[PDB]
Amino acid sequence: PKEPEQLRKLFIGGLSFETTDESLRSHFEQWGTLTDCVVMRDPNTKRSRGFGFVTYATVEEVDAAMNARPHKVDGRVVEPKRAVSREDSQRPGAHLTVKKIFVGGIKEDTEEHHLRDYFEQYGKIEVIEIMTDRGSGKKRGFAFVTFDDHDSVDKIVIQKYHTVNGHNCEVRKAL
Ligand SMILES: CC(=O)Nc1ccccc1O
Repeated sequence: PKEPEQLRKLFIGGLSFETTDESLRSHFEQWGTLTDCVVMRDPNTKRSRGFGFVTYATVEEVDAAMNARPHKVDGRVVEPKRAVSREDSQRPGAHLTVKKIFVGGIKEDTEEHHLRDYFEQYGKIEVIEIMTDRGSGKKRGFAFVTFDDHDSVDKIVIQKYHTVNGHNCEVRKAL
């Protein structure tokens, strides 16, 4: 069946105030079937709030849209982000826009190439830090991976599971 709708939505910030439901749809339909497309407006003035959202039919279409960034919509470069699927209890509905993940549960036998070979298919990697003990140099069993862009992290933390070097890993957004 269909992927959950929350995982098919893109919040689009930085809209031109002239962008409409129709012009936002004409732009983003280039990368897939849109089941929803709305510009947020003031309830009294109808003036744009400067953001909106689009819902694609599939997650692959969301990927296609994010891979086609930067998006210039009605003359303005906009800021698409996947919808918050797991929120911070203290900042409900806020996207924590970061480029770095914590990867835990990798034990002492996981090396840099294990992490790179796995995570490079989510995005362009800039830093891999396998954490070692300050006193002994022994591996501590966790790592940080820094990407060049936040959408890689968003794709990663949406997954229920990550298997790296045969280990079932815990992955979360970092700093
Ligand atoms: C807190 C936060 O930024 N959550 C989030 C955002 C995008 C995709 C998945 C997520 O869990």
